[PDB]
Amino acid sequence: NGQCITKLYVCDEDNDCGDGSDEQEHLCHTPEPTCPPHQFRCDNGHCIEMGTVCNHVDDCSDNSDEKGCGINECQDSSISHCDHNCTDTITSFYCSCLPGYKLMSDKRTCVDIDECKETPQLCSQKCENV
Amino acid sequence: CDNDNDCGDGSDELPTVCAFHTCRSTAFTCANGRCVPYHYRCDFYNDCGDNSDEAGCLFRSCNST
Ligand SMILES: *[C@@H]1O[C@H](CO)[C@@H](O)[C@H](O)[C@H]1NC(C)=O
Ligand SMILES: *[C@@H]1O[C@H](CO)[C@@H](O)[C@H](O)[C@H]1NC(C)=O
Ligand SMILES: *[C@@H]1O[C@H](CO)[C@H](O)[C@H](O)[C@H]1NC(C)=O
Ligand SMILES: *[C@@H]1O[C@H](CO)[C@H](O)[C@H](O)[C@H]1NC(C)=O
Ligand SMILES: *[C@@H]1O[C@H](CO)[C@H](O)[C@H](O)[C@H]1NC(C)=O
Ligand SMILES: [Ca+2]
Ligand SMILES: [Ca+2]
Ligand SMILES: [Ca+2]
Ligand SMILES: [Ca+2]
Ligand SMILES: [Ca+2]
Repeated sequence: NGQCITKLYVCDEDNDCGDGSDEQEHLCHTPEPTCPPHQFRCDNGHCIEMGTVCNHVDDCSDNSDEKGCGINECQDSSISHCDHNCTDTITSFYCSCLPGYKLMSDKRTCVDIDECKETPQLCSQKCENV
Repeated sequence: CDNDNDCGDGSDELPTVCAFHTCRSTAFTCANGRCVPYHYRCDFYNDCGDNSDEAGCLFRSCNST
């Protein structure tokens, strides 16, 4: 819009520039990068054709492509000691908590969101966590 | 020498080829003659055969900070 704002203002969740150029999503946030949808991404920043992931040959620099293919972790309680729900993947698995709960860095434990503290605007007068 | 019967009837893993085998020294070494990168050790996956890669470790797995 033809305005100058201090660099700190450029991304702080406030429309200091009235056009809303400041706070633009492409400026303030970076989408997780991916690769063609016909492909696959290992842990390292590498992308390979998906058929290769289970070909018994190590593709990723960390050899993590072939590791998961043989295990249905949700059926194996030892690895999948998840608290609410588990889903298999051709490599590894993912774990998720019920609505109203959040997941912890072990990617298996679940904990209760204090919705009042995390989002006070939910209730117009008073909020109580359950 | 990955300790798998890849060549049909186990012909690739025979002692007369694998007997003196060793693997890149930075990788972990496992009781059954199989090697996985050291970080693989004790990550709840039995990447090596049986359980000797996981066996004996305390599974401390959370951000103590
Ligand atoms: C997730 O786990 C909870 C608790 O065990 C269960 O009530 C719910 O049905 C599960 N959902 C799915 C989709 O497996
Ligand atoms: C704990 O999490 C913070 C981010 O919340 C991270 O910066 C830190 O490296 C983590 N520490 C450990 C020991 O995992
Ligand atoms: C975009 O994501 C990368 C990691 O993939 C970095 O965290 C980077 O700091 C992000 N950039 C912005 C502007 O948030
Ligand atoms: C993943 O990222 C690539 C490179 O940016 C492409 O944009 C691709 O379309 C993306 N796919 C997904 C899943 O968003
Ligand atoms: C394997 O390790 C042994 C030690 O027992 C020797 O260093 C030998 O030269 C190694 N051979 C290779 C290159 O695997
Ligand atoms: Ca701003
Ligand atoms: Ca592969
Ligand atoms: Ca899996
Ligand atoms: Ca073999
Ligand atoms: Ca392991």
